[PDB]
Parts: sequence; structure tokens; C-alpha cells
Amino acid sequence: TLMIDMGLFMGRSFRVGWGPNWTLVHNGDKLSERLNAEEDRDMDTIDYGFLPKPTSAKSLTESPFKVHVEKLSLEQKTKDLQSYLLPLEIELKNSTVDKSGPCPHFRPNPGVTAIHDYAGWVRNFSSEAAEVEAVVKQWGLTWTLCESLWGQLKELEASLDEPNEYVKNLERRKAFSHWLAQTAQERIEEEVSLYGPERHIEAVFSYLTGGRISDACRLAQKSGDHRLSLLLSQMVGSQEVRDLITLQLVDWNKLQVDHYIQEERLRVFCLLSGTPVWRSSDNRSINVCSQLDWKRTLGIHLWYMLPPTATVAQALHMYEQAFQEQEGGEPYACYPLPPYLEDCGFSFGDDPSAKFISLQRDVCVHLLKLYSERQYDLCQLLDPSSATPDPLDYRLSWHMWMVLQALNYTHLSGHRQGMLHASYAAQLENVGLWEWAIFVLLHIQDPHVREAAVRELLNRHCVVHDSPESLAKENFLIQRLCLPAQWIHKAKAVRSRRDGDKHKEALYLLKSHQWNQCHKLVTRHLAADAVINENYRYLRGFLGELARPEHCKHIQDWETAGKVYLDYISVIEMLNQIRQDECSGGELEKLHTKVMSLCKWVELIQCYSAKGRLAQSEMAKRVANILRVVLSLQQPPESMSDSSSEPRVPLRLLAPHIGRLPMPEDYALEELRGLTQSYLRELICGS
Amino acid sequence: SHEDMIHDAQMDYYGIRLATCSSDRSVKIFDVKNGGQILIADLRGHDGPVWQVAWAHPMYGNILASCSYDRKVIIWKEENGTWEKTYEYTGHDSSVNSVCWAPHDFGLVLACGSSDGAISILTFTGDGPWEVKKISNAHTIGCNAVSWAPSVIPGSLVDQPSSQKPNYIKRFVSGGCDNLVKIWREEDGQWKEDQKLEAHSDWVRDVAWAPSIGLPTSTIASCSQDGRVYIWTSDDAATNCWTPKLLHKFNDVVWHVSWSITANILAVSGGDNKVTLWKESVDGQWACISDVNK
Amino acid sequence: SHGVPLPNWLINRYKAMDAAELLRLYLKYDLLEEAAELVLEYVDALLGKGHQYFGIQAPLSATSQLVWFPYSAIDHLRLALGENENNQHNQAILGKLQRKMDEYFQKLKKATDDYKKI
Amino acid sequence: CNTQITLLKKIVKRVTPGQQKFSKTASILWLLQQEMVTWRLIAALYRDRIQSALEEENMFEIAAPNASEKTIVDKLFQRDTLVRQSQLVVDWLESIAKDEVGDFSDNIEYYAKSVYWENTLHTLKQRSMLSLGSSRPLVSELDPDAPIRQKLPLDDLDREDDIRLLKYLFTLIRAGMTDEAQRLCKRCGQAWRAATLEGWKLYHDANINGGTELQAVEGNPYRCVWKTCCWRMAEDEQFNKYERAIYATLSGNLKQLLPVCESWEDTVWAHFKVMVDSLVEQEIRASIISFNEANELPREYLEANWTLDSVFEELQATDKKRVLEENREHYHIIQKFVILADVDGLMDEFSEWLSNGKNLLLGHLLRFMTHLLLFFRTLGLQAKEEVSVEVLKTYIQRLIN
Amino acid sequence: RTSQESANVKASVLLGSRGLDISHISQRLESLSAATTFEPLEPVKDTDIQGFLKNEKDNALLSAIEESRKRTFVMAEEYHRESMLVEWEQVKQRVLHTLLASGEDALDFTQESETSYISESGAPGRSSLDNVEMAYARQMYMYNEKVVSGHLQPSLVDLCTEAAERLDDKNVSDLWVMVKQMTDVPLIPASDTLKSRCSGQMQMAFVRQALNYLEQSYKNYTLISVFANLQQAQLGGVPGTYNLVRSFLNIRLPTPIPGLQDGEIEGYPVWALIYYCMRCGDLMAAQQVVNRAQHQLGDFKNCFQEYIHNKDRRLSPTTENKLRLHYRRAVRASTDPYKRAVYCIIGRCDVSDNHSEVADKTEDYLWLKLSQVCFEDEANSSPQDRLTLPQFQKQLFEDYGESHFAVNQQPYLYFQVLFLTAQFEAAIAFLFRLERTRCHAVHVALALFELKLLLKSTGQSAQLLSQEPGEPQGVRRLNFIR
Repeated sequence: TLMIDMGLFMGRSFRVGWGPNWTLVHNGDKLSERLNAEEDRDMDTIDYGFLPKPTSAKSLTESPFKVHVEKLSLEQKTKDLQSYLLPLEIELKNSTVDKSGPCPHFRPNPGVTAIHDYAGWVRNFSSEAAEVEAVVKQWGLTWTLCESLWGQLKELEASLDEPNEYVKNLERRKAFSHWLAQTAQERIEEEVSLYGPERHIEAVFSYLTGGRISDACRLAQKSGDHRLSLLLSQMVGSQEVRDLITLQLVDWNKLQVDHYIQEERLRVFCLLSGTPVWRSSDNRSINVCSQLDWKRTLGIHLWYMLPPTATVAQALHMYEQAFQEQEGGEPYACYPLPPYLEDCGFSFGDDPSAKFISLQRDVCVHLLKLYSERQYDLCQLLDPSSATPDPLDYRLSWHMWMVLQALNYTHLSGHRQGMLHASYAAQLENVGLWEWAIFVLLHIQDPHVREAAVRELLNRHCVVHDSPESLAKENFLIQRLCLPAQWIHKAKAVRSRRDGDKHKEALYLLKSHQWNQCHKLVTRHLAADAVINENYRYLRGFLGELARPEHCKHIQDWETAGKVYLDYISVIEMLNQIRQDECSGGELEKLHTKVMSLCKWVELIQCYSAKGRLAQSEMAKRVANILRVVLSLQQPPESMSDSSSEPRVPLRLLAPHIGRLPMPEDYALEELRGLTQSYLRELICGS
Repeated sequence: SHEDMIHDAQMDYYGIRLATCSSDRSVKIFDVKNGGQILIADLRGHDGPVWQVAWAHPMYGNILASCSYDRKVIIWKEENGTWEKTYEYTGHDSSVNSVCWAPHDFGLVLACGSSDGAISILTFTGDGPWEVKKISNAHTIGCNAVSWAPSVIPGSLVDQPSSQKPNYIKRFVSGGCDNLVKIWREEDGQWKEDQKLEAHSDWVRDVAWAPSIGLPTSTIASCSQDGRVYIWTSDDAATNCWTPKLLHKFNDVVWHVSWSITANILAVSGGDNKVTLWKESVDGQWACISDVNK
Repeated sequence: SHGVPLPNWLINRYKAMDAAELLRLYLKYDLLEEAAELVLEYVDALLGKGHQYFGIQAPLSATSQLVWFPYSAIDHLRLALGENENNQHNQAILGKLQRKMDEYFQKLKKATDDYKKI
Repeated sequence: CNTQITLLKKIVKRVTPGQQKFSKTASILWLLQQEMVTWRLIAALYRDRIQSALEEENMFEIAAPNASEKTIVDKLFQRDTLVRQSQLVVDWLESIAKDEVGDFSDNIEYYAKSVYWENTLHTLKQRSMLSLGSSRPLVSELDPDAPIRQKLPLDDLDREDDIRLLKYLFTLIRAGMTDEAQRLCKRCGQAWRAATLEGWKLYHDANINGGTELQAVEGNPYRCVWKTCCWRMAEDEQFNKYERAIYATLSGNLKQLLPVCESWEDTVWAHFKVMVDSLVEQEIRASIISFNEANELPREYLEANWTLDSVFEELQATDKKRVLEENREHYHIIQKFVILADVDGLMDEFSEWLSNGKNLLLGHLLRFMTHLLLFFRTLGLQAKEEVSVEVLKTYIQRLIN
Repeated sequence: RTSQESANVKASVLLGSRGLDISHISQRLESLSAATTFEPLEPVKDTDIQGFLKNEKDNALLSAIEESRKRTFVMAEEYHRESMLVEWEQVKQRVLHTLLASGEDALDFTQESETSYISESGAPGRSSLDNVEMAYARQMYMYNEKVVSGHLQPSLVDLCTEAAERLDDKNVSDLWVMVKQMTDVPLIPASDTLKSRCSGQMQMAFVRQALNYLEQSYKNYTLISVFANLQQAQLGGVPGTYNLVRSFLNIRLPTPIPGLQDGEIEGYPVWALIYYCMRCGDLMAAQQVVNRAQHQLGDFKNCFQEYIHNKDRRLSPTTENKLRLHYRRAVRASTDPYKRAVYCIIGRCDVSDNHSEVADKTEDYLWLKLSQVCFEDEANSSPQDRLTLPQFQKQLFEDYGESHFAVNQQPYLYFQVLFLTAQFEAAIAFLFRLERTRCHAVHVALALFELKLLLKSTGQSAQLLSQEPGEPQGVRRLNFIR
């Protein structure tokens, strides 16, 4: 359209908004205009599902107006449930249920099996379903790396472990080797199709990067490669082997033979000799780095740069100095990157400016820094998005820092910790798995911040409905979640106060026992409803439980109305039943005593509504009717009480109170006439 | 539908009714269900062009307020399926521009600023009076944008159990058209000067409180006409630790900032007919994670 | 719906009531020059002396740096001109009107400058 | 213990900001003031009990109007017990109030403005005074009811300095600080309002002696009907909080007294105020010979019965959670048992205290319950002995620590 | 009295509606503000003379009643004064009678506070320290490695600075920036700060480092402001003292307030340019500015250029005496704060100029103070600039308190003041009072000890802070071992 015009005014135009379920409402154009084809207008659900019901529809002559509303979706959806569910199914046992607060609070309960069940199941699923994702593989990677730095494997649980520092270092290194053995399986499977005896030196490089001497030798023999096979054993021989190679290659240098020998076997030779960078007579820098992983780099460093039986930390230290600046000189090793970033290129050293450009840092390398020195800023450990495309599933890493607290490390800023707690529970509320978002939240120590948050979850998630699925939902909420139904009744009660389901508001107000307000609302509505519709059962139970004296203690004016109408209904039912059988005077006398009394308090009935006074009038007419019936029938047709006596009427006490209320001339006529002949005898026999 | 393009439109707490306000002189309302929607109403009344409304918290129920050019704020409460005009205020010299509800923890009080240079804050008992808290010379020129105190945010409350209720001091923020931003706390029955901020040498347009759930700190995204977006942050105002950082240098007059209902990310209206979706990345920096072409 | 014009008394009453709504009444079925004198009267009342026929108060003011403007409708005008271009006279009218526009704006900036002297 | 109160005040105030280490000290100081007011309460209550026990054999009277109505008044004051202890507990609470007050006189030296609706003044002046007036509606009248009678607006600064002085005097009279009340009236020029203050104070004169000399000239004897008028004004509503509270008070009107009193002290206070009023007017009409229509009140108000049980029954039945939580507070339970002489309830409650142990019952709490039992005995009142010895042994455990 | 401006603005609006440029209207509104309305030679105005005269009559009657009520206010305020004289006479006799009769009119008193000592505790494994302290542990561990090896290692100041930034504690990193800057301006050790302060040459050199330090610090903040407004300052990081100065004027002072002395070069206030030149310390830019503004200054340009070349930062004593004689008698006050301050400092007289610089520019306040502070405390014919500097400092700290410039709740400001005024001991005890700052003060005091500083208190069971005679009174001697 037009946008050229400028000035001090204008703006005071478009904005945007957010809605629940993580959706966004916007006059702005949707996000699915790059997801599907042949699009529509006023699309207000993700994908498809916006129904053709009234909306913002205008013609095209001056430009019409619309609003799209979208719930952002990410990645692909096939069976994404289990990838989240299983880490949480294990965290179930890894957690605790403290009951402090108006619902239980969850405190951590990790140890050494915390990552033993997580990671093992990661593999278990990764084998049971061949449909896992490369990001799943990334998180298994992180699982294994954390396990190696702290967790305890089974190969040293079936073997006694020994406390000598050297034993610890070598055990940490042999576990690292078994790890690399697990890792490089698919790498070997990929480049094995790639290579052959034509590419046999490239296979040599791969086999050296693996330290996979066994199957390397097996290949060389199935191919009859005797000289190479003999070379293979020498790869990790004695230091004298490397003295041999140093002097031998100094000789070849004096011999210039390299010019006649391919640098291919020469890089094999560098690998054997522990020389990462060669400086020829021409000062030709023959470097060893190719196709590798930084994992493979430090593995080579272990096996070959120093004693292969050495520790973790110093080898890491040399590797880090190697791909960092040494004395202002060029890095010479590989700079760690997250997986989706080495997807976009990788480095082998040199030119620290090209490292300065962006080149984040692998999270695995940061873990070693925290495992090496205890005075590490740990800040390099964060954002699991380093080895994954996006930070969508913090499951592994989260479980990891819980295991770290079990290990007495990660003394990090709790604000960042709880912030990421919120991030992961946010992932949960994104996927819409609520019980899960809850308990994942529940492991944090800011109490009514937690309570407010969980109220947010309750409000978003609990909508009053009747369904067996919902019923199972509270089943879960109670059986191990053990969550006081106080909150659920609160939420479904305000839900009902929104929608207008009388049964449900009444039921859940009783269940949560908001005594005062439930009192006031029932008085406002429910009393008249039940009396006029004659459904005494429900509010009978209602007033019965309300009549308990403690309830009387927490509510003002319970005595004024509630137990009063309870008395009405109780008298009604008992007098009905006493005639449903043959009557006994031992309850008829109680009828007279309580009826003539409550006549005295019918006066104090205060109606602040037209319908309230209308129900009051209906009550008055009905009580007059039943009073006539009972005063007629209290002289039973076969067991008369008095012979013929016309007793003096208690109207001398009734009138000063009954005269305090108005009466509808419809039946006030007959009542007032009976009252006329009453006053006639009363005055002919007056004072 | 609406005769003029929409400034603001807000769904409920429950996702099942939408209010949509334009300067098209009236505001229309749909029920929301199944993906379908029926325009349940179009409320008239506003004798000035309309910009903004204000929903209230669910434990109160269903409450809406609205500003217009006519210096009138109209106040709407829903009954039996019918939203209707319940309280209305005027007395203002310039169009009432900013209205925003306070957290239900503080109650049912709306904040009402206009470019008058001064601002009132109006409480509804919910059945009773509209308590007036009017502050004059709130600006030497006028009020542009205002934000409340969100009621509960980390920083000292870890040791405060969930069973008890803490002291609720009232504070808030805003920025005006005197080239200044300011911060207010409530006491003695009135509001006095937390802070004066003079970094945008030009008028500030919109202000964004980071919903600092998980944050001990105090975080602001301030957007002005001058193209500078300041993240103002203080871990402690008593030690006076507010500092500016750049979020983005947009070359347009920088317009609007609004946090998600999920309280996760920020939407920023730019002079590009676009709304940039920024998220403070997990690490340390503000990354425009997406966009919506308006 | 039956193709019928409007009476003068209705015109005058409903003019003093509400303008831009009638403007897009014109938009509904091509009352172009009609909208044009509306615009003329809009800027004229901006200058003062005539707001009453719109039921407005604007004899010319000196206290507001900015007020409400229906420039949305003005660009709607230029858009409809682009739509039904055959009236070079009408677009010349538009141009002269834009000349009045920026005269308005130079007065506006002078007033803003004078206020900022305060 | 007041000197020690001051000692802890000095400590807590000498605490620098940002240290809740002495927040505990301040809280203990608070509990200290609570036990102090408990001292006041019990001491006065049982001195009145002693005076009653001394004077048991001559209660209650009868007479007919023969002289000035102050005869009615002082008869009524002397004759009944229940209203007497009600008066004493009220004196307690408002002695608390005035001790809180102190020198608010000298402190208002710096709250002062003496220009009536100054903003409306100056703006109507400029409307009359300038080329241009204002488009803003205002009263032409200074009347205290000029706006609402005229529905005309008033200025915010005017009305809000008003509300400020409303806090001042509202508090002053919730305390009844009447000298300061006329002080503030004659500060701010609401001599009209100070006049309005006088509609309830009765009338007398005794210049039946000597020369023409002042014995009493106080007010207008139209006061019974005038309170009835205020009663119906309350039924009319439409008030500011302050006027609403003060005159719903002057009427004892329960519903319109609900808004302002929310404290435990305020609600028990109001209980006493309402019941004392209803009683006092009952024997006003009883002593002054009449049974015909001279005032109107609702029937339930007329026929509501009054007792010290109703005090605490109301207090308990308060569905207000502030009062509800205050009710479970120990000092409140203690002092209300002081009023009730509920020895079985007190001994059982002490039993749950000691069941919880002695950590909740600090050494000074134990000493205080000890003095409790001490004055019981010096009154020849005996509590439950195993509970007593349990408390004392725990206390001596403290003492030896 | 909202009048005058509201009239004149719309008057100019109407006059422009009839024509003629703004200069004549400015003159007319000037004369409108001059004396009363309506000319003795009569207006002489433009169209709408009728509305002119209607509002003119209204304002004239306004003015008449203003004159009348102002005279009445003069008499009434005199009566106010005499009335309050009598009223206080009454109140005084009231107090006398109360005291004689054991009554009172109100009184108050309490007692002060004494030292209270608190600490923290540690924990092993799952420990009581922080990640902050663990990062610090790396730094001091590697540092102590070279310390014991006898090798030379970089300053612990920097060591813990790069230790700092990784936490994104940018304010603390900046605090290290100040600390390291003041270390970098070199400080000759004397084996205890008492020896340094007692050595008169050392205090002069310390003043030199302090002035260099504050100049560079202001230049750094100028750089921060310019880069933060880099778009407004119109550079791509482009260097150059002159364009930096011009851009910084474009931001901070493009337009001056009405009421300035001397015109502006192309729109820059000349005195503002000169002052910013001194404050950033760019002597070449100052020379460029003075060479461009030589015409506005005359021989004073040559005098200022000679002063610039004089690194004594003052001219000959005879010239100083003559110029201060001129200033005290004739030049004195004006409507140029910069001119007044320049004359005052060149004469090294008068401490009146303070202006308004609270809460973010009290550092410029301090620069003002130090620049006027002279090298001798002995009262010369200008005793207002010849004062016991330690007493001056202490009254600035405690007696001037901490709330006037609002440093009663800002950590860095008052602390840095104490440090630059060399009160390292009490400054460290100050840092000790905030929980999170103890480790930081530890690193700083260790750096001071490296520089061979710090005070000591005799005893082993004695408390932290002590005062001992022989050392000038008021400087608490911190028990280092405590």
C-alpha cells in the first residue's frame, strides 16, 4: 500500500498479542504461509482446523482486514511421546514427594543410578525403535559423557575399584576408551563402505583414530597385508619405538625421500610417531588432522601423545592449548563445536581470528573442564543446544546436573538453575503433558512463587468436564502425585462460576469448603431454587454438613438462615413420614413445640431479592397450608385428643410476630378470614 | 468485520472468547470453540477512537476496560453472555492512552495514563466505588506508556513459604514524552520517586517488563522513537544498579513491546510492518528468534 | 440497494453527526468528489470556522502538538483515485490538496518549534 | 517491662537497614507489648471483679424523672455490672490508642493547609479573572454538601488533602482524641464539621444556685431524634469512608461499621461499642418515662439481647479471615479467657501448649503463666495443679539454664 | 501565574499567520516582557488589533492587581516577621515556664551504636563457597604458583578482572577497571600508607596520578557515551580527537541554555568546548579550539595557551596576583559558569561554583574540587583554597555524610571517593560490610599488600578497627591480622 508518508504523529497503529496454549494472536500474517500451500484467511489454529464460522472478512478494494492466530510447531511428529516420557518415568524414582505446602513439594532424590537408568534406557529405546532422531543420539552422547565423568559403569561394578589416584585416572581413561568404542561404531560402518584396499591408508587413518587395532589387523590379514599388520602392533609399542621413528625420520629428512614418497604413508608415520605437525626441509607442514572428530583428536592424544595409560586432565590441557593460542602462535588442534555447527564446517588449528569469528564451544569439552578443576565457572556447560540443533529437550542435561548435585558439584547460580527448570517445564507445557510439567517444576525451592506457577498450570489445564480420561487424570493426580483436591476443586469451581453449571459450582464449593462465600451464594440462589423445585436431597446434605458448629464458627449469619431452612425441611420430612406410618404422639408433641417456636423466627427472615421474597411468600403459603392440615389432623379421626373443647388460641402470642410481615391477598383472604373468627372469640372472651 | 485495522485484540484466560478493538469506533467480540467462532457482540460507546482494552484476573471473573480519544474510559462487565458498559470515566484533557490491570494479588485496580502529563489509577471494589489515585505533574509533558508491578517475582522469596502471604508493596514503571522514563513506589497513601531515567534523548514509545519469574533481577525493554532499544536491568534498586544494554539497533522508529502470555518471549512492533520475536537466549544475549509480518 | 440519493435535511443533520462513516458510504458506490469536498471541509475546519457543521469544536487551536486525523481515509482517497483514474481534474485537485497539506505541516512544525521554546 | 519495651525499641531502631537478624528482636518486642496489654487487661478486669465482690449486696435501682437527665445518666452508669466491665475494657483499648497517639498535636504542626478548596478557588478566580475561563464544572458554593448536592466536581488536591485530614481526625476519633479533634477543626476551618461533631452530646444545666452562672449550656436536646435521623441517613448511604464510619459508629450500625474495622481489636471494640449503645439507650427509654413513639429503630435492633457471651460469639463467628487468624493467636486466646474465666478451656489449652513443649513457651512466657497462677492464688483462685507444676518445672528448667 | 508565555506563544502564532520573520516577533515579545503593555509611542502591531487589545487589557488588569497585591504582600510579610518574633517570644517563655514547673513542650534522646562483629562459615565437598569463589580459586592458585616459584606474574588486579567478566558481572569488571586504572597510574610504595601520606612529595605525585586518572576516566565515559550513541555521533568507530569532540558536542550540548556569555562556533558553545577539552585531557584539541576561538578571547587566548604550555597549570605569581586583583574587584560574577570557574581557578580563589551534578556526575564535582585545590594548605591571601586537605576529606566523607549526593545507598560512588582520597583502610572495612563484597575486598587488599601498603593495629585479640596516637587522629588503624 502506502508507507511513504512521514511525520510526528501516526503509530498508534498495529500491535500483537499472546494467547494460552503458547499461541499468538496477530493481525500479522501467519507462520504457515511457509509450511503449506493454497492458504486461507483468519487462520486461527496451527496447521488446519479453523472452522468456517463468522470472522473478519472484507473485500479487496481498499485492502480488507483479518487476524491469524497460530500455535508455533517445531520439528517432526511421529511418536515424540516416549522420548520425553521415559526420562520422566525414571525421574519419578529419582524424585521425592515432600508434603509441605497446600500440596506436596518435590525435592531431589538422585545418586549414581539416576544417569544409569536414563542413559541405559536411551540405548534401550534406541534399539527397540529404529526411529530415533539424531538429536536423540546427541542427548545419548551427553548422557554417556556425563556418566564417564561421574557415573559408575557395570564393568567396574563387576570388578572391585581401587582408590589410588592413578587407578582412578586409568579407570576414567579405560571407560573413555569403551565409550569411544561405542561411539565410533557407526563412523566405522559409514566409511567402511567408502573405502577399500585402494583407500587402505585412509582406512589406516580411521583405524588409528579408533585405536581399533583388533579389527584393523583382521582386515589386513583377510587381505593378506602382512607388513601393515606388523606395523599395527608397533603403534602403541614402547617409547623406544618412537625413538626409532624420530631418528629414522630425521634420516629420511636428510635423504629427501619424501619428495618421492606420498605423504599418505607419511601421515601414517606421523600418527605412529606422535608428530601432529611435520616441518619438512622445505618447511612443508604435514599435519595429521583429517575427517576426524575432536573426540578422535583427544583419543589420539591419549593413546599416542603421552603415555596412553595417563590421566584425563593433563591430556585435555595439552589438547586445549593445542587448538588454542600457545604463545601468540597459531592453534594446531581441533576447536570443539556443537554437532549442528560442525555440520557447518570445522577447524584443525591455526588462524585464531577464524576462531574468533563465531565458533562457539562443544559442551562435552566444558564437562571435562568441570571434571578437571573444581574452580570452573561451569557456565560453559549450559544450553544443551550446543550438540543439538535447538534446545528443545533439556532432559538429559537436566538429569545430569541433578546427578551433579548428588556428586556435590555444580554449585552454580540458582537463579540460572531455576530459570532452566522453567525452560524445561516450558517444553513440557508446550507438548501439553501437564502432570509432567507440574512435577518437573516441583523440584525448586521458591515456595509461593511455585504455588503461583502451579496455579497458572491448574487454570490452564483444569476445565470442568465429564470424561473417563479426565477421571483417570485425577487418578494419576492422587495415587502418586498425591495432590490435595483443594486446588482442583478451587479451579473447577471458578470454571463452574464462569460457565454456570449450578450442580458443579455447588458441589465443588462444598468440596473445597469455601464456607462463607458458598454460604452467601447458596442463600442468594440455591435456597429458593431447591424450595421451589422440591429437590430437598442435595441442599439437605449441604445444610447438614454446614450445620456443623465449626462451620457456624467460620461463617457469619449461618444461624440466620441456613439451619433455619434446614429446620423447615426436616420438620416437613418427619411430619410426612409420621403419617406414612401410624403416628405416635411422642413426636407429635415435638412437632407442636418446634413448629410454634419457629413461628417466632419466621419473622426474622430478611429477603434482599425479589425472587428471595417470592420464595419467602411461597414458604409462607405452604406453611399456612400444612399448619391448617396438621391443626385439623392433630385430632385424629379415631383417636381424638380433646373431647369437644374449643381451647384458647395461642394467637395472643402469634399475632405480635406474624403481624410484622405482609401477605398476598390471594390466600391472605382465607387466612385472614380464619383469623377473623379467631379474633371474634378472642375478643368476646377478652380481658 | 471491522471498518478499521486492529490495534489490539485479546483472547481470554481460557482461550474461548476474543475481544478485538480498532480505532473503528467500536469493538467486536467472538466466542471461540472447536476452531470456530461466532461474533457474539460489537460493543459501541467510545466517542473517541479506541486503542486498548484490559482484561482482569479469572478469580474475579470476566472484566474489560477500554480507552478512547474522547478522554473516556469505558468499563465493561460480562453477564449471561452479555458484556456491558459498567463504569465510565472522563475528566481528561487529552486522549486517555494507556490502561492496564494490576495483578489480582494487589486486586482489581486499573492503571490509567494519558499524555496529559499526569496519571490516575482507579480501583473498583467489584461492586462498589472507583477509588481514584491521581498524580499530577507525573510528566512535564505527557504520559506515553505505563507498566505495573507484576506481583510475584524471585529475588528474596525463596525463604518465604507458600502457606503465608507476604507484604504487597505497590510499584510500577512508565515512560513519557518528556524524553524521560520514571519508576514509582507507593507509600504514605501515595506514590513517590523511585527512579528517573534519561537515556533516550527522544520520546519513549513502549516499555516491556520482563516477567522475571526465575529472575532476582529487574529487567526492562524500552523502545523509543530514536531507534534505540535499551535493556535496563538492576539486580538491586537500593544499591542503584540499573544499567543499559543494547538489544537491537533498528533504524525505524521503534514502536511496541509486549511479553508473551507464556511469559517467555517478547514481541516488538517495528517500523517495518513487522513484529520481531525476540528471546533472551539461554546463554547471555537477546536473539530475534522469529518474526511475524504484520 | 434500490439506487436512491439522499435528502438535504438528512445530509445536514447526519453531517453534523458523523463524517467518515458517510465517507465510506461514498466508498460503497463511488461518491468520489463527494468525499473530496468532505476532505476540503476537514482541512478547512482544521483551519477553523466550520467544525459545527460536523458537530465538532475546532475554530483553530494552539495547544495540541498533534490531534486525531483521518489520514487513513485520505490514502483511501488516493487509492480510489488510482482505482478509477479517468479524472485528471480530480487528481490535480488531489495535488493542490496535498499542497494545502504541507502548508498545514509547515505551520505545524512552526508551532511545534514554538512550543519547544517553552 | 515498658522500660524494657523501650530498650528493645532502641535496639531495633539502631539496627541498620537490610538486617532481619533483629527482626526476631522486633517480633519478640511485639510479643512483649502483647503480654503488656494482657497485664493491663487482667489487672483492671479483676480489680473490677474485686470491687464487685466487695459491693455485691446493693446492685440495681429504680426511680422516676424528677431532675436533670444527668441524674438518669449517672444512675445508669452506677447500676449495672455488665456495662461497667464493658466500659472498663473500652477504657483499656482506648488507653492503648491514646498511648499510641501521644504528641500528634505537635506532629500536625507540619500537615497544615488553611485555604478552603484552594484549587477550585483559584480556578474560578481565573475564569472570572482572565480572557479565557475553563471548560471545567465546579461548585459556586463552599458548602460541605455543595458538590454532592449540586453533583458538581471538586479538585483532586482539594479532596485529597481532605482525605489526609480525614485520616488524621478519623484516627483521632477512632481513638476519641477529642481535644486534638477540635484542635484540627480550628486549624483547617471546618468549624461547621466541629459543630456537626456535637449532635450527640447531651444537654444539662444546674444553675439553680447562686447568681446566673454556667453549670451547663451544652448543645441541643434534640439528640435522641437526631441519632434516629443519623440512623436513617445511614440507611440512605452514599458516604465517604470517614463520615460513613464515624456516624455508623455514632449509631452503632453494624453493617456500615463492617467496612472499616477489620482488626481483632477493632471487631471486639465494635462488639462492645454496639452492645453498650443498645443497652444504654434501652435504659434511657426505661428511666425517662415514655412508651410511645419518640424514635424509630428496626424491631430486631430493639429486641436484640446483650451479654458478654455474645462478645466472643460474634468475635468467633466473624467470617473475616483477619479476625479468624487473629483468634488463634495466643495472646488473644489468653486475654479472652481472662474476660471469660474459662478455667477448663484455659487448662486444656495450656495442656496442648505443653504437649507442643516449651520451645513455643519461652522462659518469659512460662514466667508470665507463672504470675498468672500467682495472682490466681493471691485471689484464692486455684488452677489445675498438674498443669501448673508442669509449667513451673519447665520454667525452672529454663531458670537453671 | 501561568501568564506571559501562554500569551506570547499564541501571539507569535497569530503574527506569523499575518507574516514577517521570527526576529521581529522575538523583539516584540521581548518588549512585551519589558515594562507594561502598550507602547508610549503606541502599538504598532499586526492584524487582529481588536483581540490584541482585549487580551492586552486583560493582562494589564492582571498586572495592576499583581502590583497591588505584591506591595501588600511586602507589608504583610514584614508583619509576618514581627508576628513570628512575638510568637517565638511567647514560645520561649512557654519553654521557660514548662522547665520551671517540671512541664515540657517535647524532648528526645537515645544512645548510639558500637561495633558488632559477625562472620560466615565453610563446608567441605558440597561446600559453603560459590562458583565465584571457585573461579577465584583458580586465579589465586595459578598466581601463587608463580609467587612461590619466584617468577614474575601479572597484577592480581587483572588476574581477577578476567576472572570476573566471565560471570557477566560487568559492574564488578568495571570496578576492576577503576582499580586497575589507578594501579596503572603508578603509586610509589612507602611501606605503609602512613609513610606515603607523611611524605610531601608522594602526596603531590599521588595528586598527579589522581588528576590523570580522573581525566582518563572522564574520557572513557565520554567514549562509552559516544559509542552507545554511535549512530547519533555518526562514526563507525572512526578515531580522531576533533571529530570525537564535535560529535560529543552534537550529543550532549548542541544547544545551550539562554543566558550564555560569548557566541558559539558554528553552533557549539565555546566555553563548553574548552571545558570538555580539559575534562577529556586532549591538549591538542584544546589548542585547536582556542586557536579557532582566539577572536572571542583576544589576549586571553594567548594567556590560556601559555597556561596550557605551563604544566605547572598556573602562570607566574605576579601575573596571578594582578589578575586576581582584577577579578576580585571587577570581573567576579557573570552569567557564564565556565567563565566564572575559569577566572576563579586561574586566580586560585573562590569556592562558590558548585552547579548541579548529583548522583551520576559527582565525579565531575570532584574534578571541580581538586582542580581548585591548591598545592599548599597554608593560608595565603586566598585562604579559601589553602586548607588542611585531610580534614577537608574527612568532613566530605562523614560530616558531609553520604545522602546529599545519595551515596548512602550506592556502593561504588562513595567507596571510589574514599579510595581516590586514599582511605584504603576504612574503604576496605566498608566493603566488608556488604556480604558479597568480602572476597573482592580480599583481592583488592592483597593487591595493596603487594604494593606494600595497608595499616596495622597492635594486638592479636584486639578488634579489627583501632585508632592509635602518633598517626593523625581519625584514621582508624585496621588490625590486618584480625
